[PDB]
Amino acid sequence: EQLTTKDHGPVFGPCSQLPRHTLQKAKDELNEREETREEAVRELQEMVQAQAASGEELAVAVAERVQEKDSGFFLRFIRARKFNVGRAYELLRGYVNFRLQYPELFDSLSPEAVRCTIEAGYPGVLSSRDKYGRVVMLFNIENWQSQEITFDEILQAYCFILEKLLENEETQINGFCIIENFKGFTMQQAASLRTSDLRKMVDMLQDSFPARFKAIHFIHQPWYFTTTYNVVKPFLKSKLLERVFVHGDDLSGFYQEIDENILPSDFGGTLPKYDGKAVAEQLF
Repeated sequence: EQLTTKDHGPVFGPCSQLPRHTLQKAKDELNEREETREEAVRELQEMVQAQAASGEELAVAVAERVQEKDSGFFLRFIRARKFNVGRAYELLRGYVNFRLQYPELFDSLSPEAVRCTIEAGYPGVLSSRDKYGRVVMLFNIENWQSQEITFDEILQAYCFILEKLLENEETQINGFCIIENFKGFTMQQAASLRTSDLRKMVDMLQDSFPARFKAIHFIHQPWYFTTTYNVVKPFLKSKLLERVFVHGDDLSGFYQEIDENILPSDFGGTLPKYDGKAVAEQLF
């Protein structure tokens, strides 16, 4: 403990120094400041082609994609799998396979139409970090219409946001956190959700991206939220299922994990209404 919300660096912009005992926090997940990082990428890079040498359909496609990638990129998968070369490659397999499982998020991906979804605040990105230093994700279901914005467009925006925020080294070491504001979650929206869309989102959150989702928060959800929850519930692994938190209207243990002071007005915070325009501009 003994850490404030301002004891951390910035989001969005790629980092510079690794201080604030986050490098020590990194060391607390099997990291060493020394010769580890350098060769680990090399050991992975060597592994990527070595397993592709067997002529396996996926392993080749894996080596096909990352053939033109930088050293920092491969280190993401190392910091994601607590510095384990084997585990890191398995994540990379699930990484590539995710694009193969779902091409509707990476095919005709025009960056011009994506920003329009981000500026709509879907999903939202808190410009500040939590008391643990994680990128707090935002999503307000109130007044959301599926006919205007597809569930897939959200994930497309979700991916791009994840693709770029993981440049920041402190994000890789601290992780992420999503806030789901289900105040305006009507039964009309409940039924209009496709089960395949939920699998699509869960397949993202699990074993695909080098991110450390450390908490999921649901607020102001109705009495019938458990209906949708129990359908997703089988999709979740034990690791993530235990990281999902439902509060309702009793936020007695909510404003400890996520400080109110850094929260928008949309999420019971002191800050003004979430602005998707300004956040999207910092991206591009």
